[PDB]
Amino acid sequence: AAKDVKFGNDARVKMLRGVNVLADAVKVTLGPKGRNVVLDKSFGAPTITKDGVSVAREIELEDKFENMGAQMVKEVASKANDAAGDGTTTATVLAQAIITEGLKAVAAGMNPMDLKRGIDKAVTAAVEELKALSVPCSDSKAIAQVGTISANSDETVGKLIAEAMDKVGKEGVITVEDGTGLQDELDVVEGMQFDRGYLSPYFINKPETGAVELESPFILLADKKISNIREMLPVLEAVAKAGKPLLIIAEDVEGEALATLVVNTMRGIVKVAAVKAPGFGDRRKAMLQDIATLTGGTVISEEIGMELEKATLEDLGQAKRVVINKDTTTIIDGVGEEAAIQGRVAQIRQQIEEATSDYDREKLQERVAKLAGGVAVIKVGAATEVEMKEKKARVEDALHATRAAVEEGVVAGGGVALIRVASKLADLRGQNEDQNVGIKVALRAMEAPLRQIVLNCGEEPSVVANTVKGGDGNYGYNAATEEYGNMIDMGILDPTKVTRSALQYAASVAGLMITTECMVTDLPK
Amino acid sequence: AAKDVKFGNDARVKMLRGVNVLADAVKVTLGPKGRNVVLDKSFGAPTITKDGVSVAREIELEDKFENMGAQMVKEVASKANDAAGDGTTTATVLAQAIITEGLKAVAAGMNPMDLKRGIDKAVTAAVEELKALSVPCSDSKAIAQVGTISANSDETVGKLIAEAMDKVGKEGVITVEDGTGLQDELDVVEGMQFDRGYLSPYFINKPETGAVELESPFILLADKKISNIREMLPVLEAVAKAGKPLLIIAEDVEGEALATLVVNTMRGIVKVAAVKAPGFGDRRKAMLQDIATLTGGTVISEEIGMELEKATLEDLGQAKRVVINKDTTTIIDGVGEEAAIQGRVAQIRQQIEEATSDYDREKLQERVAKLAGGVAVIKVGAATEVEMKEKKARVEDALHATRAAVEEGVVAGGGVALIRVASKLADLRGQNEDQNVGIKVALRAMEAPLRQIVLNCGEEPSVVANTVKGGDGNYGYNAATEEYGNMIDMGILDPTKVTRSALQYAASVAGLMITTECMVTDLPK
Amino acid sequence: AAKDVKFGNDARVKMLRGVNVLADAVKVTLGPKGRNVVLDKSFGAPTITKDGVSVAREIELEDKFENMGAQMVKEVASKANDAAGDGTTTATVLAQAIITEGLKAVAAGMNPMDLKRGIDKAVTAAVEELKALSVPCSDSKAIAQVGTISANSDETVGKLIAEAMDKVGKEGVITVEDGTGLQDELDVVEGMQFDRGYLSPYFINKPETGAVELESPFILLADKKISNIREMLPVLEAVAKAGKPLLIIAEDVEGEALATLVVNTMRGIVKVAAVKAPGFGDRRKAMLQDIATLTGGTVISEEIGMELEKATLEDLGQAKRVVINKDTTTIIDGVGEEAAIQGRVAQIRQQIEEATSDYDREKLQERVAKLAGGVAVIKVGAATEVEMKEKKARVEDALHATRAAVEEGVVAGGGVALIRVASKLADLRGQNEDQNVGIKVALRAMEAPLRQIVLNCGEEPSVVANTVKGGDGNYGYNAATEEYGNMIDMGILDPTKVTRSALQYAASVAGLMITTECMVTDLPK
Repeated sequence: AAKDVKFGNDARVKMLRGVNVLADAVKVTLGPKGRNVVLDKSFGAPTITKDGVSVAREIELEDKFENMGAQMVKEVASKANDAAGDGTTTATVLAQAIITEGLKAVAAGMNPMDLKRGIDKAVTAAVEELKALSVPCSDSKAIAQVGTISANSDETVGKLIAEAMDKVGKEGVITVEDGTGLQDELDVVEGMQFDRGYLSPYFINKPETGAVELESPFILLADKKISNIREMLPVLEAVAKAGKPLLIIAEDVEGEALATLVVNTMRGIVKVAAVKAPGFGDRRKAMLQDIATLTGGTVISEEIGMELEKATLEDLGQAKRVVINKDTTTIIDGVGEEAAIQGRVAQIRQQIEEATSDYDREKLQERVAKLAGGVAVIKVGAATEVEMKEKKARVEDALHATRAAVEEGVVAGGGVALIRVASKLADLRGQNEDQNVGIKVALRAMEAPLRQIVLNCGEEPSVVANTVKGGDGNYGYNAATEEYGNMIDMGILDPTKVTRSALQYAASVAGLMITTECMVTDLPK
Repeated sequence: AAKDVKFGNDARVKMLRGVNVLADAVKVTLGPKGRNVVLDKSFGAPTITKDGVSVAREIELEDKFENMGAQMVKEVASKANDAAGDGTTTATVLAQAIITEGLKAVAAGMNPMDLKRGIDKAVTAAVEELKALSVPCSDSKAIAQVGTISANSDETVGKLIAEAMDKVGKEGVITVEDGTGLQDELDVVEGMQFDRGYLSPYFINKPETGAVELESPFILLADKKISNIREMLPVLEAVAKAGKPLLIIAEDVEGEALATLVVNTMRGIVKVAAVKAPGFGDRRKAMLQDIATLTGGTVISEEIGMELEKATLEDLGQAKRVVINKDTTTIIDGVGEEAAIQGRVAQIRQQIEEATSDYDREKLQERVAKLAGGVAVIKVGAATEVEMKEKKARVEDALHATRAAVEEGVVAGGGVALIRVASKLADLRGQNEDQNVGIKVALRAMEAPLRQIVLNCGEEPSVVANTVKGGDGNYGYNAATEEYGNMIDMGILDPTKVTRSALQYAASVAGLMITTECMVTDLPK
Repeated sequence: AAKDVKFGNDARVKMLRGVNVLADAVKVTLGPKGRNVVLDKSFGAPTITKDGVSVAREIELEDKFENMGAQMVKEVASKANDAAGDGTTTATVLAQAIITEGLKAVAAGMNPMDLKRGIDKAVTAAVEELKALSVPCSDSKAIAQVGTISANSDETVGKLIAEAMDKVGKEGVITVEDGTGLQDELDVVEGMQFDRGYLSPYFINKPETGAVELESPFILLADKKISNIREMLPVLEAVAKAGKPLLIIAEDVEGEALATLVVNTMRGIVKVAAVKAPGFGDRRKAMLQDIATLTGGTVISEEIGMELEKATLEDLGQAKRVVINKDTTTIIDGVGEEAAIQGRVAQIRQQIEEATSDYDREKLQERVAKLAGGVAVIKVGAATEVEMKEKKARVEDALHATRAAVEEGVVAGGGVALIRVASKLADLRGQNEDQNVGIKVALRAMEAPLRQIVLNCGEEPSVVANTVKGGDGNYGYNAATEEYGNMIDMGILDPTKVTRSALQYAASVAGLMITTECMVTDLPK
């Protein structure tokens, strides 16, 4: 259709206004004295939340240009939460800060490209300074402390996570499930996890987590692409009876076929969910088999001349529970016989011997680790269905936090790590004055989080920022107690990874917007 | 319906405004310091791109006359990218330049026809001057260098392309595919390629490339036109089962029949794609047979009295992969027996002997070259599905660039070749003063690309243009390093063919618009 | 009345717009390729002029805030012309440049006060650099060259001015008058000149020069302030008859009395003009007497008990011609007896002996220099009343130019001195970044004059500016011949004083505007 095209300054102010609505809406929730945001609902009572992510999801503006602005930072900011399980709100306020000043410099006639180079240079320096400030979290004692802090001071959760990582390693698969009732349970079972999300939402039956959860599902492994859903009918009908959900793991499930699955499972007849097979090329055919052996299923490939129409329930794999993400699938408690699974592991370990390469070797180790490592299952305690669901949430979060802390350590939270890191780059310079401004723009932005946190407390940002900068190390401002001291000792910290991702992702979208000269959108007509 | 008819000056200003929106939106991306353009989407997050072609595709104006202006240059500009795999954006800014000044001359009362003659004379002169400036790219050493520069300094790609051309000649068929995983692979298989694109989009299952890609497809060769899709049913049902895609190569597939194919393959039942048989007349019946032998299929012609209803899967040809373009079809790895294929080649080679003509001789050689030459298949390396897809893209582009460089050489990029070439035509004259103005209009326009590139860098076009014109040879301005020197040595160049096509195509649509006196479009009602 | 009060940014944009109308209207006349500006008249034919000063005088804007903007630079810019007889237009374009960028920096959030300090620092540096660049003009050979260049290459004028300065010194009083017909005449007569302008316009009878010119006037010297014009009547009636103009030199002439004088001389009855007595305190009573002796008049002071009512024509002084300026009064050819005048000089020279101070000594020398020095009278040649009036104008201008050149030398005109001077201050720095921006703002502005001159020629400013900056010394661009070379040798120069004043006055009003936060004006109601 006819488009409305905006340029330079007009385009920029629109974007600015868009992110201002987004950021302004979200940042009110930042910090321990964060405010409530009321999100309306089509039917029922409004939602009252302090969850910056929930607010961000609801933001859509009427002005198409302003909306594009909001949707852009809204998008990369979410990339942060995906990478470290936290930081979107931070990334959002950081973005507003860089963009606001960056755009001012542009309007003042400064070179957009040089401004961007400066911001980027400052960010790289800052990330290094961040690694230096970072404190390790390698032993279970630390792992537990961090988990406890994440679970809102619940030593139980901290303990659980530490025990779980002790069982499968701090890089091992760990899942959480509702408990059988009062008292937690930690079990390691035959399972696996690969990087492939649902082939479309709709399959999502747990919107709170935006996840697909199947119970006692069959598993169809097909080494091919599915176009004509007719091929499936005979098998789907079989799965229809037996009343069990079905997970389709194919090379791919195309539009129409996928549409059929969504519609039909949505009508109660047959519950299905599909995801692409892990990896590509040859390591794909191999992994598809691993899952088969792990779940006791039979891979159905055209090469050998097998057909889907002739596939029976006996060809299907099986597991007690599968969980599908926006980009992850995890199979829990596969039926596969330990004899076959363990034997399969043996075959792969010889491959590693006969391995005439390091790459081919690393890939084989990855597979055994999956097949042999299993899956740690944390079953959250209870005493009333409500508390049980609430604790399960804290555990899930504490888990993501701990996982990140184990990868890159921790740093002073409350936004002081960022302001501390910037205070050290006071002499960072670029190749020209525009680049210098860019650097100052970024460093100045790194104070946004703290300042916002302080503003929410009803205090004076300039003063607290001034004082935190005055000290060094992990000396900061505890927004909760409204007292200064060592942020780590006071137990106020963020995984170095979350702060890093928030900053890099913010700096990314900000740099893109600052170097945008034209916007195209449909005419409001 | 009732039309709105505009004339002379009114019609012209409308067109000018239309191309100004187009060009202005697209040219911001030009050069190494090109800016981002944000393209909105109906669902999801906006697209942020620096790809002039992507932006152009989205441009459609509300004012019908202004829109016709945009669609016109938008159309011939794309012809450039088709001819040399690059240059649309350049063509677009060149068109804005010629049109803007050309229209000024017209409003000043100058003769449109003489202005056009002058522009054309200047362009012809410029293209010759361009050939002179051109440096050859005939040996694999050069082929590799160019490919490397196109792949963004990836010697790997350069090497691959050079090896591929060494295998099938620099005028041979070369295709790229996803690899089996880490490490590239170059294979020559039985294949062929003819000049016939898809019989309609929709078949397109790879919009990124606007191509049709079928895997392990059957191939129906029918020496006739298909009207009643009923004739097909028996065969389509057969292809329906077996679950394999089908490529229809007929004399033509008419409206309704074609419609049916699109609808049904879009519903998952049977994947089809059709294209016209190569060539016309008698050399058509021959080529249709070559494909048959190459793919082990049987041509179905009415002449011999064969019927489509009685055609079985066994009559169908077969290949591992076929790729259809906007105007090209390439068959990869045909099943045809080497005994039959090679024997077929023998028959055609005797034809060349018994050839009582040069034309008839050239046509026969073309056929054997296709049948005997095969197809070089480059399988892009890997290590993660993402990097693999990204490298595959660079290879595909590098390939188009190298192919063009092999045909006509290279010249100083960054827009300096054009400005250099124009600096030499300072004395070019026409038959009258109007024609002289036309010549100056074109020469002046040839500076648009460089000037724009410089403007995007935040520098002064007048000065850089002035300096580049002051020197000679391939002395220019490296927009990346923002330093002067030899453009070729600094490795900043464009295939002479891309610069030539960009200019000729721009000059074409510009000449047409300058000589337009009336515009007709539907009433906005 | 009720006021309309504007603040910060709103106030600033208004001012900017106001000076933009002013500067934009005036700068089109700058340089040898200056354009014409058409100024309308209430009755008659429009005025077509290339005189930046004439255009400036006519500029008054409808929007009160925008108007205040224009009136401010319009005001200090004229101060330049007053100080060096030239430079208002330059000062105006310089002001637009500094203000435009200065305001941008402010909107970008930079400190107005620091920006102002930087501009000022750069200007001080630039004025010193200007003195260095300056070439002396001390001997009559130079004096003549400069005058010739100012008179538009008329060696005659140059010769005249040189002869005149040789007669009374280069710091002596020189006046120009219409000639007796063909062939110039240079004569030195008894006369004097002091720093006191007309007590109000209206007296002005030569608007072209904004001057008051009386022929064979009487001169009333009254050492008192005149309130009741009644005191005058007896004397005015006496001057009424005799039909001679009258110059009133009193301590002051108050409103009503002054009003009466304007009205009555405007009705044809008695021509009068009044100005304040020179100096103040005691040196005032002395100087008043000098004028008396020089003009053969009697000072009328109340101290001695004299009354104005009892003053007769015999008490009045007399001279052949007096010329009154906006702030200068010069008496030409006083009737005073040489015996009395020369004797008076003797008395003052003994004062210098008995002088017990350097100050008191300097003041006494000043007086004798006036009394003893006399006044050089240049009577412009002729051959037709028209040419005579036109030459008289060139002489008057050439005179002002030469006078200034004799005081501070000359520098490369065509705007190159300013751009040259700035090219040397590339490393000038302040105390903080804001101050540095200020310095760059000023240096950048110093290019405005040249750039504008080049733009009027239809050339590319960026290029010519780039080239002039590339060289050194007085190497510049001759806008007339449109060729580079030594500006002084090519005879294109400006008195160092004019360039200095233009820059300092521009920088002054610009600094004031940049540091303005509130504007108050009457409501348009």
